[PDB]
Amino acid sequence: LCFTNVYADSFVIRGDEVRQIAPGQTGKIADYNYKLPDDFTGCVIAWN
Amino acid sequence: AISSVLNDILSRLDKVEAEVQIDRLITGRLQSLQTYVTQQLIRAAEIR
Repeated sequence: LCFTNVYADSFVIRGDEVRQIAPGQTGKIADYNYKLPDDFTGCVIAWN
Repeated sequence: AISSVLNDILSRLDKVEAEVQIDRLITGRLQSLQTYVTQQLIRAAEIR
């Protein structure tokens, strides 16, 4: 594949909160600091 | 679907699960219309 623009969003969270990084979720990371759009396309990568 | 009422589906489920239940009602309703329009087209030929 080729991509027209690519952005890496980089940040750190509590291991419980990784579920809030999927699109359309709820909880204060999804609600108040890192919202993904409902039709997100891209990849979510996370590690300890 | 879990209900025949769109407001029940939209109040009880989130965006991505409600869009799976609403599509069952769209699919079945749209076939309920296509069946009516087909029997009306077939019956209009008898009246003509």
